[PDB]
Amino acid sequence: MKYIQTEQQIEVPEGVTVSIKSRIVKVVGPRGTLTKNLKHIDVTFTKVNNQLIKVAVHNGGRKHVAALRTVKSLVDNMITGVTKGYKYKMRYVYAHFPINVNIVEKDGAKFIEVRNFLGDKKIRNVPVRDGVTIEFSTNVKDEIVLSGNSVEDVSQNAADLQQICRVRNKDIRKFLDGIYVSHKGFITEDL
Amino acid sequence: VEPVVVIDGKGHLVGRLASVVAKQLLNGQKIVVVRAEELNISGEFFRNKLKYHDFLRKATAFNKTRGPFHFRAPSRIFYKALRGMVSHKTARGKAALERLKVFEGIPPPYDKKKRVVVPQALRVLRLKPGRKYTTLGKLSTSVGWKYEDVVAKLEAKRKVSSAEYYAKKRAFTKKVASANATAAESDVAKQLAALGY
Amino acid sequence: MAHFKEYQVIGRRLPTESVPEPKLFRMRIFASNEVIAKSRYWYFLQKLHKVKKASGEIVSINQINEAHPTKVKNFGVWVRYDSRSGTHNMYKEIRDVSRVAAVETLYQDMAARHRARFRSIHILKVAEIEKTADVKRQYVKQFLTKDLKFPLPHRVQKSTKTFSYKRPSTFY
Amino acid sequence: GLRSLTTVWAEHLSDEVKRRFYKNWYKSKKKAFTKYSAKYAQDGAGIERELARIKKYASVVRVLVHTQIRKTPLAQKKAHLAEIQLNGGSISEKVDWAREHFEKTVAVDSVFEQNEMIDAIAVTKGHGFEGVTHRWGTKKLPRKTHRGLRKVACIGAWHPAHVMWSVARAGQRGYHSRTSINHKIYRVGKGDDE
Amino acid sequence: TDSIVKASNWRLVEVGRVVLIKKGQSAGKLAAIVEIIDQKKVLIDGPKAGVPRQAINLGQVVLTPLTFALPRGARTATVSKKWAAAAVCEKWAASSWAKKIAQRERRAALTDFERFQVMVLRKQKRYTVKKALAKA
RNA sequence: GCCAGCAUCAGUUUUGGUGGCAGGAUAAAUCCAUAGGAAUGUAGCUUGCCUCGGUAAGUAUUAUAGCCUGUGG
RNA sequence: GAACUGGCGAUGCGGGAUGAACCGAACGUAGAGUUAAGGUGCCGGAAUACACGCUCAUCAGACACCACAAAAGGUGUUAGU
RNA sequence: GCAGUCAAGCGUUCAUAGCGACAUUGCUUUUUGAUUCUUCGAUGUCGGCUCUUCCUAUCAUACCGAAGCAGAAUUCGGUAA
RNA sequence: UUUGCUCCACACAAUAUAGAUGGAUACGAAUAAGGCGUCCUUGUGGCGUCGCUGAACCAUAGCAGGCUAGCAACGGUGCACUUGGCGGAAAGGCCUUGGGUGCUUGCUGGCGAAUUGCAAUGUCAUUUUGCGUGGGGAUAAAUCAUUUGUAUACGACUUAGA
Repeated sequence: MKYIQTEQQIEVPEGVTVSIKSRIVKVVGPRGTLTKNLKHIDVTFTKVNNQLIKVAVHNGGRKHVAALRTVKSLVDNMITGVTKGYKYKMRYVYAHFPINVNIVEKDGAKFIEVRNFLGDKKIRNVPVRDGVTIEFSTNVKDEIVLSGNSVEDVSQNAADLQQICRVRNKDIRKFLDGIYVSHKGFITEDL
Repeated sequence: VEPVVVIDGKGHLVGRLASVVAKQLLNGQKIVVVRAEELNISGEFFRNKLKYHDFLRKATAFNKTRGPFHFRAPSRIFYKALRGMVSHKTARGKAALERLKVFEGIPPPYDKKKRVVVPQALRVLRLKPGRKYTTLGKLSTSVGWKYEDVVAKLEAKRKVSSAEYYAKKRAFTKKVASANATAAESDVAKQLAALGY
Repeated sequence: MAHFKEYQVIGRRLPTESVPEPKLFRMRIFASNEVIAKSRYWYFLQKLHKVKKASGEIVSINQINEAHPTKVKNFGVWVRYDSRSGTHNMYKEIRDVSRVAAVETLYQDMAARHRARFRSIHILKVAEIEKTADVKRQYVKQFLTKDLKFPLPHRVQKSTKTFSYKRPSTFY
Repeated sequence: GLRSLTTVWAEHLSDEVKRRFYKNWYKSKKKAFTKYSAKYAQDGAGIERELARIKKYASVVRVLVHTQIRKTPLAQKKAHLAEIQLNGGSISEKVDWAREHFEKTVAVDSVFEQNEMIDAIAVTKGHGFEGVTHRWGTKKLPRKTHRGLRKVACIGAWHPAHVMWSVARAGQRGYHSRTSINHKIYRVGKGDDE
Repeated sequence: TDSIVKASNWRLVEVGRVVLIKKGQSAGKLAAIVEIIDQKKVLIDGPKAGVPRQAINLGQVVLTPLTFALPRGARTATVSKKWAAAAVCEKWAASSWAKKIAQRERRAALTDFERFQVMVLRKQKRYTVKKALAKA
């Protein structure tokens, strides 16, 4: 209907300070910093006090207005990992062949290496992105964990990890083998 | 309104910037679009490449040659669509097409020299914000234009061998300001701003 | 249609030796001229009564003005567009200064959203709302708020010449 | 695209190459390369002039080369003057390597090895105006037919009412470049050596 | 360590905001947006500046940086009062804006003899300014 | 004879300004008096936060802003 | 294949790109002016006029005769009951 | 000829994994009819041979969804000429 | 083969002008943002300010810009010498020193302009070529014919030849 003006409030936690000119954002904090571009979007960010920021949209058509409640959540998800940090646990799974995952380094590089997947002689190699670290958690049989600041390199690095292990030409349902994103959380415990 | 006219395509709209320069033309207005690789268009990048896609299949059967030549080269392109709007196949045509040059990136006999814009044909005033748009830059690449990176180097350059033209034209004009208030309260300068000036 | 003028048209049903003093029918009209009007008139009576441009006659045809034009009012309006198919009723609301926009603006709106024309719309009734809140559709209620304010972003300026020297701007 | 901006030849010229720049060697006064030869008197200032001139600009060096033609059995005498792209590091190194090698020889083994994989290029053996049947691979028509076997029947359809580019017709076979590749190398020979 | 978020310094349309007009009668004249009908429509008024009370289109009017206190609705006498209290026009002709306008009406109102003077005087000036552009 | 320039007129048009009048609800309004009215309620006041108070939150009919609705001129 | 009339054939002219027949309008040779039907980003004479809305189409859409598309579906968006 | 929409039923059980009655909306011009506009001062009638090229309503090959896909084998479907 | 040719000059003839008639007057990036000045921790920093169209800015007075005299200034700008640099994307241009010398409307003068007869573009640009005087420079190929066969219908190709 062409809403006249929207707003939300990005709650700034302490630590952290989020400079913004144009629609470049810069998440400075305890765990590191994070930056992002939004030139594509059209919103007016407005300081009220260190603790608070009001990201508006004047005269928005309905599709413009959903892009206002995402922005917020985008600027929150650079605050969050910058303080509490993200941790994307992955469990392996297998009816028979034991999946063996390792980390090599060829030229720099940081490759997850993923072997003997359904007793393939293949090797699957995921490129570990920057920001993010890979732990093979003891105490937990089988649990690769990806742990960064961002969310929106982690959940991907993981996602790829999960998606390089797709079964071909079988019925999904019998062959449930693969690596999967069971856990999602933060570096800091309690919260 | 001048003998020549150096437009800088950037932030343009083939399409519109398109005309104006064909119109002009037919009215004796030697023009010289530059830069271009940074043209622009309505529509999400994808298309257009779809759009492009065709004016490509359209051939000549029986001899792929002698048929509709699909240039790539931002330049050429702009051109074309310019053109289309200038009746060539006559003389007045042609006598038109000459008047117009075109390059992607500001070479020399122009990097000098000033350039201008064409408001009525600026993205940034035609469109409405939110609508996706293009960049003949990509486009040309993508349908094969060997040279976009060789321009995009000679750009990094001259965006300087400019600036440093600048921070020098500007520390000048400024003294002329701190040596232009000593003499003006002068007598000459009060009568003046009565007539104006 | 064009630009309108409210109109008061007070027809009859021609007098007879039989029924002298034949009851007088008022109708507020939203038309272009007194030729319209006397037209737009008879069309509606040949739907409620048994008369026509013949068995009739138009007594008066008085332009009416807004009282407070100046005065920004909130016109609810009711409307019977036909469609392509059946016919539908409506209750649109239109914030405007006087009747004679409330009907103009409306017709443009009933055009754009529903592809109707002047042909196919009956403006059943128009009614200055007195109090807010009786106002019920968000695209008005948007504007009846505490000390209202907004910018006019991306200001584009309008030039005559062909060329220009600056490369603009859209500050405001 | 590349654009050649320099040519810096040597002081001396072997007379093989000179002869390339003539159609009539015997009738000429044989002037080629005597005012450029001067230019090399001037230390050679006018000469670092161009080599420094390359260094300054230019993304791509190419050595000019020619063949020892008369050191071989052929009846030629006129050498083949080619262009060579260098492939070392830095622009200055590349012109610097050349500067050292003006009028200097370069034997296969600076270039080729055992067990490399080379790409050879030639104008293919020419044959003349060859029939469609052999130039193309087209089937011979049957013994029966009038007016001639060795043809394509339908040259093309009713419409697209023009003989198409993509049919088969008699003309030049052979004498084409052709860049066939992967021509393992089996031996690096040395004259030299009984 | 504090946030800092540039600003984004716009001129609002609201009760008061005062507007040069550019079309059309008014043109070149200051008015006060009183009510505010919708996004593009507003009810304008400027008794002091020779301007009627009118529902205009927020394209045909331009937002000045000035504004003032004005209550909602208020009729033409009441606007005229708030007007010399804040004293509108005296802030307006103080800006560069109104001066640039009054400068150019002046240049348009120049006479063939005056235009000859301004070249004589500019010649005076070039000289003296070219002066210190040499010593300093 | 050939080619034009201006002037004042004719015929046909075209493009502007500017005033005098006649209508309309003897325009409607605004403006002045005279009655009713409300809230997106200004001031005062009261209550609770809160950096010595301004946010709110009420209340409330012109008061240290004005607004609407009618009668009369 | 019939009815009423108007066309074309026997008819150019401006317009529908183009086309007997549709829309304008029917012709001596020329000069001014006004329009019709159509139009006014550029081919092209004429507003990249003004005003309010709807629409983003990884096969958008674009104007009577006319050179096509339906049933049926869509938490794509807009008004509605 | 090739496709849709609703869904009585089939499919152990369950309308729609795969089918699908009674109904109904389409497309196509590789069937054949209908028509008689072009050609009767002639456009060389069938089929095979030969040889380009185009269409996609995809048999195979590439990559994926779906299954009444456990594997093997097979069915429906996508982007694809 | 008629003492040709090349470069810079100027003289005269021509021959054109898709069209000089003061000056194409140089940041870059974003436009839901930037410019310009200024302070500072040199940062997406603070403070001030401008736009709201080049209607700007530069040049611009002298017989189509004449001959002349001074005053104030040590500047402006033409023309030709030369020091040193920058630039190759089509560089074919841009800046800068040190002079040689004009004109100076920065302020003040004095002569001349008429009859081009009341307007008539009232001709001052820059294209390419040709013919001679005069200041430096240079001193060749190709084709046929003949010949070869890595070539070839013929032309073409490829070699050979004081």
